[PDB]
Amino acid sequence: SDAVEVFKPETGLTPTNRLSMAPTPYIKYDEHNHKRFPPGTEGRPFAYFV
Amino acid sequence: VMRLSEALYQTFFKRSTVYIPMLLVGAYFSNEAIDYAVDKMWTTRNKGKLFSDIIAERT
Amino acid sequence: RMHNKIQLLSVLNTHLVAYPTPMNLNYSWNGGSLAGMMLASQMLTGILLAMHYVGHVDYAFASVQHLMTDVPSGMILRYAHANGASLFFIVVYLHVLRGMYYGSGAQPREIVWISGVVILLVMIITAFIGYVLPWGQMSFWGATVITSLATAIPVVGKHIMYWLWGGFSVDNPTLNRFYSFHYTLPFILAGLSVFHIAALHQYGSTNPLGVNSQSSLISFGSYFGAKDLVGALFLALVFSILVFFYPDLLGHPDNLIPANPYSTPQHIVPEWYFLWVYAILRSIPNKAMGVLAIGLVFASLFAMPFIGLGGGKFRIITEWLYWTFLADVLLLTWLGGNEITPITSFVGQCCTAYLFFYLLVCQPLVGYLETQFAHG
Amino acid sequence: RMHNKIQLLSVLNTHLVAYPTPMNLNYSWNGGSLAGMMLASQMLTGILLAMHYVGHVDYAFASVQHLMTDVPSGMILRYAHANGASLFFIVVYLHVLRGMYYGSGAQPREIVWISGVVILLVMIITAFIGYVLPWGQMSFWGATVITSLATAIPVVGKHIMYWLWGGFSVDNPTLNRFYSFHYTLPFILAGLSVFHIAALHQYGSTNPLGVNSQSSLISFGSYFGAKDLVGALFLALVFSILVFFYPDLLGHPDNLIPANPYSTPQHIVPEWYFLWVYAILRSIPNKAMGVLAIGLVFASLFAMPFIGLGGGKFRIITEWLYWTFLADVLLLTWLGGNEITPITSFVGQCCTAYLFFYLLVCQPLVGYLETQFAHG
Amino acid sequence: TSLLKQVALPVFNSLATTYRSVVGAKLAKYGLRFDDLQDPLKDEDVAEALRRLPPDVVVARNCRLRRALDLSCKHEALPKDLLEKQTPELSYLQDVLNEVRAERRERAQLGAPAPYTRIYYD
Amino acid sequence: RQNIPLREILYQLSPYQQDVIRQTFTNAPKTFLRFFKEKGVGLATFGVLFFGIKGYTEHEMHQERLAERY
Amino acid sequence: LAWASYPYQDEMRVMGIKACLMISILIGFAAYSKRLRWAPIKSQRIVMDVVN
Amino acid sequence: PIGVWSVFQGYVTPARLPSIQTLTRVGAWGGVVVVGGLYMVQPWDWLA
Amino acid sequence: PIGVWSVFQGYVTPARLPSIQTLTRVGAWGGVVVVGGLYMVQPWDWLA
Ligand SMILES: CCCCCCCCCCCCCCCCCC(=O)OC[C@H](COP(=O)(O)O)OC(=O)CCCCCCCCCCCCCCCCC
Ligand SMILES: CCCCCCCCCCCCCCCCCC(=O)OC[C@H](COP(=O)(O)O)OC(=O)CCCCCCCCCCCCCCCCC
Ligand code: HEC
Ligand code: HEC
Ligand code: HEC
Ligand code: HEC
Ligand SMILES: COC1=C(OC)C(=O)C(C/C=C(\C)CC/C=C(/C)CC/C=C(\C)CC/C=C(\C)CCC=C(C)C)=C(C)C1=O
Ligand SMILES: COC1=C(OC)C(=O)C(C/C=C(\C)CC/C=C(/C)CC/C=C(\C)CC/C=C(\C)CCC=C(C)C)=C(C)C1=O
Ligand SMILES: COC1=C(OC)C(=O)C(C/C=C(\C)CC/C=C(/C)CC/C=C(\C)CC/C=C(\C)CCC=C(C)C)=C(C)C1=O
Ligand SMILES: COC1=C(OC)C(=O)C(C/C=C(\C)CC/C=C(\C)CC/C=C(\C)CC/C=C(/C)CCC=C(C)C)=C(C)C1=O
Repeated sequence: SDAVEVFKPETGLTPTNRLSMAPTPYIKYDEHNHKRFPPGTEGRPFAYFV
Repeated sequence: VMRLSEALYQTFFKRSTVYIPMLLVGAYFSNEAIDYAVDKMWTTRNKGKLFSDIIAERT
Repeated sequence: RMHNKIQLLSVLNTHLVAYPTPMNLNYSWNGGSLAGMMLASQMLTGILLAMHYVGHVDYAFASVQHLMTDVPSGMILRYAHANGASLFFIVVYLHVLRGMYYGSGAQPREIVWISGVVILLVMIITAFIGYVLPWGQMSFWGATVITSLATAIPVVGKHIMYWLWGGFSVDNPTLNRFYSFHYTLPFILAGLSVFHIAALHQYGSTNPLGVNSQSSLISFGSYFGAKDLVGALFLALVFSILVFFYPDLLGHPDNLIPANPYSTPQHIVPEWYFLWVYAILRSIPNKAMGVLAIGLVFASLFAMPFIGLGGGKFRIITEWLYWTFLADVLLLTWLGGNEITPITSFVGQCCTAYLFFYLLVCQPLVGYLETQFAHG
Repeated sequence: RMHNKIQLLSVLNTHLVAYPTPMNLNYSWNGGSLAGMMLASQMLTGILLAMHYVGHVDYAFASVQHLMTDVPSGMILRYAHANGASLFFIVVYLHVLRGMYYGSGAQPREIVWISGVVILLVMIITAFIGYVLPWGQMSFWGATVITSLATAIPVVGKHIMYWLWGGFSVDNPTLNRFYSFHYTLPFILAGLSVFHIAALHQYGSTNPLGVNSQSSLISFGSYFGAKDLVGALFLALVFSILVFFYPDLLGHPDNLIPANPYSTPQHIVPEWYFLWVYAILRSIPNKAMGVLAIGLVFASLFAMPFIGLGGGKFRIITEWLYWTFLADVLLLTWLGGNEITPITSFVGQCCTAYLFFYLLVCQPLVGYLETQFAHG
Repeated sequence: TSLLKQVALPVFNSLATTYRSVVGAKLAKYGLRFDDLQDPLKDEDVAEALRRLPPDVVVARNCRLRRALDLSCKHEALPKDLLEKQTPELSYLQDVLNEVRAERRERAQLGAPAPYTRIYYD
Repeated sequence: RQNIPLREILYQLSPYQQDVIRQTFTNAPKTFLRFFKEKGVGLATFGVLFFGIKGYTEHEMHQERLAERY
Repeated sequence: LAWASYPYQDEMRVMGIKACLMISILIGFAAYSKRLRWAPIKSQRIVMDVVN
Repeated sequence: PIGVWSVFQGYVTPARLPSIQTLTRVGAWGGVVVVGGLYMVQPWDWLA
Repeated sequence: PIGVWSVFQGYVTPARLPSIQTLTRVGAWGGVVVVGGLYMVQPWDWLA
């Protein structure tokens, strides 16, 4: 189904509409409390050992 | 960065029925180590004042 | 509505005023409200009693006597609390027999039956350890005989026994801990009763016809308040007769003797509501097998919603078999107050065998035959 | 899906596992779980202590000593009970001060505040009658001084005093009835706590921002279980320090003397958590006026959700006056432990007047001015 | 009272402007407005005024509250470029709420109640 | 369960793709200073009132004890 | 006489040392498990059209 | 809020207050409490 | 009609019964309670 008839968005180049039509792969999280690992880091987490 | 090993994961972590007895033996040894450290520190600090020190002194 | 604006009034209205109840319930559906009234009466009388009772040896008997003769209204309080246990057990037993007759534990009311069986076990433990508290001969020797039955479990026997006693025999630590356990257990009884009533309200009650009654439901708070009040007044009449005219009829005269650990009475029997289990235990000539049979009775009680087929009338074979079961249980109650004799041992063994036969063979198999006859 | 099949799983899942909670709650929202844990700790250690305590004036102190020395783990249980009462009062007082700071009693949470004030009154009575049970000098003489406040009521004062005592003085019937009431009132506290918590779950908690939080809610069980565990461990550290290193720090040395009705101590003082009420009573040189002032304090606490305007950080004048109120109640706590003196009488009178001024004048009027400043 | 109440209003206005300056400095770090500090659960007139609003105004109010609650969880404030753009005193609710309260005051003089109640859950 | 109209994009990272307590050492002095900056006025007015009234009361009590001497 | 008032002071202090050590280690472990669970929320990214 | 906010918002008017007949009939419950207390305690020489 | 009624009607087939792997995974909980009891009691070198 079409998103205009189902989600019924507002029209315009708003910040939410830009990510809705084309999401970016360069997602920035907040890093004030936790610094992320490098993306694609594999392996079973060390937190189980802790 | 630091990451738990896969071969060590498949043995002691994937099933709870293997994880729990390992947890109990680790708990036993942790209690033994804490008991040893506390008792050694207390007996070293208060040497010559306990009753056993007087009894071993009278031998 | 005024009850729609305060959440306390909404719950009370929903579960006590406007709760839809079948309109054809007879007077054998008043067992539960009577049991709740007896629980509340026991709690009130006991909390009043505990203000004059001292839970120590060499003071317990004298404190009960001071309660009886010197506390204003103390004799009424003691006799009410003593006979209220008997009336509580009468009402709860008739409630259980109603549920046995109508098949009340079946789907979807299995949780109601299971919580009832748990309540019954807690009631038994509460009544026993409360019977120890006056510290007479019957109290001491019944507590001795029952608690020294943990020497049937292999290896871990007398360890559990001595940990229960707080020593090597029933003494002051046993009485002192029995006071605390007995004070505490009725609040667990009240909480389990609230949970038990809340489990029934999910699906509502059965009816004497044994059919679906969703088409004919009426409000609880108007129609079944006065109907419960009538039965409560009958129970109050019996209670007043027992307190004021025959206060020591249901008891034992040996419990008016102070406890002597070096002299035992001739006949050691419990209160009447424990007598059927005592007869089951005393009939089997092995302690571990007697404890196993006592545990098996309650296990078969727990398994009843999942093995029991067959209800009240229109299921007539199981209906007739219910009366043999009732006679068997009453016979076991009579046998527990007698002495050990080869004929009484044989009759008690036959009664225990028939009790297990009815609970485990008649209820599934005869019920399945009735279903195959009626709807096959 | 599995919790959809049983009622008890569904209620527990809804109110403990998947209950929505504001994501910005800080560590000031841990006082309720800590208070519940301290109530459970008090109930467990009290049930365990009741198996060795004897409620008689000839054996109470001696059984306390025997439990201290001869019962295995009895010293841990006795110190845990006596200091867990103080930690219970610390956690509850900080919980109430959180509610006073944020104005959490306002609409639609008037029932939560009112049930809280009821809980606090029951808690005060429970601790006061529990302190009499060791039957020391403070235990006897504080019960004598406080229950003698009933004679401030004219005509029927001495009759109520003698009815509560069971005689012409504080003696053995007082101790026995206090033991029964003290065993009983914690279960009423548990019921009141269940009702109090179920009242809050109707609308949810408030947040530190003081705004509507329905757009940002997360599950209680996954997130706030660990956050409550952290605070429980910080409380367990303080509990361990108080039990093992400073066990008589928050006590009084005179309660280790046996009770003597013919020689009073020089400085009769309560436990620290009743010292502000005692300072309010001692500051006024009239017994009836002091009792009335205490009753008016608790009436002002009941009337907080209907006269109180003004909340958290963004309402800055009442936020500044909160710290003056906190300094006033701690000054009342300090003044109760000191002897009667003209300057302490004057300072206690001024501190009581400021407490009334803050409760009845600042909270309505200054709250209304700041609502007109912010939204007029 | 009328002789001193003529000039008691500029002192009220000065205190109100100082109060709004301080609180709006506190509010702007969370991205909030003065009208966002009103709870439909706390007041039934605010609940009535909020359903008289167009949907985009309600969507904006919910977005601002969500951003502020996220900031409160993270123990953060807005960055400087967002913080310089904040308008804490731009009203969206005061006209509608004033009309609602005037209607309720008008109904009360004739003995009539308000045609709404509190928000009741469960 | 209380439908809320809202327009947003939300992103969340796995808790095994970031660190747990390493930033806690960096932010600890800043959080200490921020806490005292936010609660400085209330704690100060509490301390001033409590310790000033207590000190005045204790001083006048000592003067009262000295006045009873011979 | 000081021994007579507190006959188990040495045993109480040894148990208190063990308890304080154990609870102090458990506080760090519980803080670790609290921060691990709350990490997807403390680092989430919300983007909306509101500027104000 | 409902207690003092309603007085300050002007929602408590004479037309919204209960009538004097309502206050008379509600306040008649005070004699019921007095006679209930006298029935409970029976502290009288009133029977003569 | 949960229990013996399910097996009288023929609703308990060889299918809908737990597998051998399911019973082994459930049966592996037998060692956990044994180890937990031995951890709680600690009867060291008590095996005859
Ligand atoms: C809503 C109503 C709120 C009412 C607020 C009431 C007060 C609440 C907070 C009270 C703070 C605790 C004070 C207790 C001692 C007062 C003693 C007193 O005034 O008399 C002096 C009293 C008698 O002095 P004298 O009669 O003048 O010679 O001295 C004592 O009895 C010794 C005082 C020992 C003080 C110990 C202080 C540290 C104890 C542990 C602190 C724990 C803090 C929180 C940690 C846990 C967090 C969960
Ligand atoms: C005669 C008997 C002698 C007894 C001697 C011992 C008395 C008690 C020990 C000395 C106490 C004095 C210093 C106390 C410092 C405590 C810390 C503190 O205040 O910081 C909180 C607080 C900390 O704020 P935060 O760090 O933001 O929490 O500090 C302040 O805000 C400053 C407080 C200053 C106000 C109190 C000043 C002393 C009052 C004396 C008044 C005397 C009146 C004389 C009138 C009669 C004259 C004829
Ligand atoms: C404040 C709340 C509080 C609660 C809740 C509470 N107690 Fe206590 N209890 C006390 C206090 C205070 C004392 C006096 C301790 C002391 O100074 O020795 C005490 C003492 C006792 C004593 C006398 C033994 C002794 O050490 O003096 C008994 C018995 C007792 N409590 C039983 C119970 C029981 C049973 C419960 C719950 C079912 C309970 N308590 C709950 C406060 C409380
Ligand atoms: C072993 C079984 C059992 C015991 C013991 C038991 N209940 Fe019942 N109770 C039931 C069952 C089954 C029902 C449902 C009966 C029906 O609806 O056909 C029931 C129904 C009730 C009802 C609804 C009215 C009625 O009597 O049908 C009440 C009230 C009630 N129980 C209270 C109690 C209380 C209070 C106690 C004990 C203190 C108690 N029950 C003990 C099994 C039990
Ligand atoms: C299911 C039964 C039952 C319940 C519920 C019950 N009791 Fe009793 N309790 C007994 C029996 C039986 C006795 C023995 C009475 C006797 O023979 O004198 C007893 C004895 C006592 C005694 C000893 C004094 C005496 O006269 O025997 C006290 C005190 C007491 N109970 C308190 C309580 C309290 C307190 C509660 C509830 C909070 C309670 N009981 C609830 C059965 C019960
Ligand atoms: C006089 C006030 C008062 C007392 C005393 C009180 N409460 Fe609270 N409590 C509140 C209020 C108000 C709230 C709602 C605060 C909020 O959510 O912002 C609350 C909230 C709670 C919460 C939810 C989270 C929290 O900590 O705020 C719990 C749990 C709780 N109370 C339990 C208890 C227990 C257990 C006791 C005592 C045995 C108790 N309360 C005593 C007033 C009180
Ligand atoms: C003359 O002799 C006899 C008695 O005597 C007067 C009796 O009564 C009984 C009746 C007792 C029976 C059938 C057994 C009672 C049931 C149990 C489980 C035994 C009681 C167990 C105790 C006291 C263990 C300690 C536990 C306590 C106090 C409470 C536990 C706490 C909780 C569950 C929360 C019989 C048969 C008897 O021949
Ligand atoms: C967001 O807000 C909320 C919290 O805050 C963060 C909470 O923490 C909790 C969880 C509440 C807790 C831990 C408080 C404990 C609750 C109560 C009602 C305390 C009283 C209960 C007692 C003392 C139980 C003890 C009695 C028993 C077991 C009965 C006796 C029977 C036996 C001994 C067998 C909830 C639901 C919550 O929504
Ligand atoms: C060392 O000692 C002392 C205490 O102790 C630790 C005290 O606290 C206090 C002072 C405490 C005050 C003023 C606050 C607490 C006040 C009261 C009145 C406590 C309430 C208790 C009462 C009235 C006793 C009556 C008991 C009843 C009614 C039982 C409850 C049962 C039912 C309602 C059914 C003092 C002076 C004291 O020197
Ligand atoms: C099949 O249809 C049904 C019936 O059959 C017609 C019933 O009978 C009942 C249940 C009957 C009830 C609940 C009333 C009986 C009373 C009970 C269980 C409790 C007895 C309590 C009394 C007499 C008063 C107690 C007083 C106090 C003050 C204790 C409370 C304590 C505090 C507030 C602190 C139900 C639900 C039903 O569906």
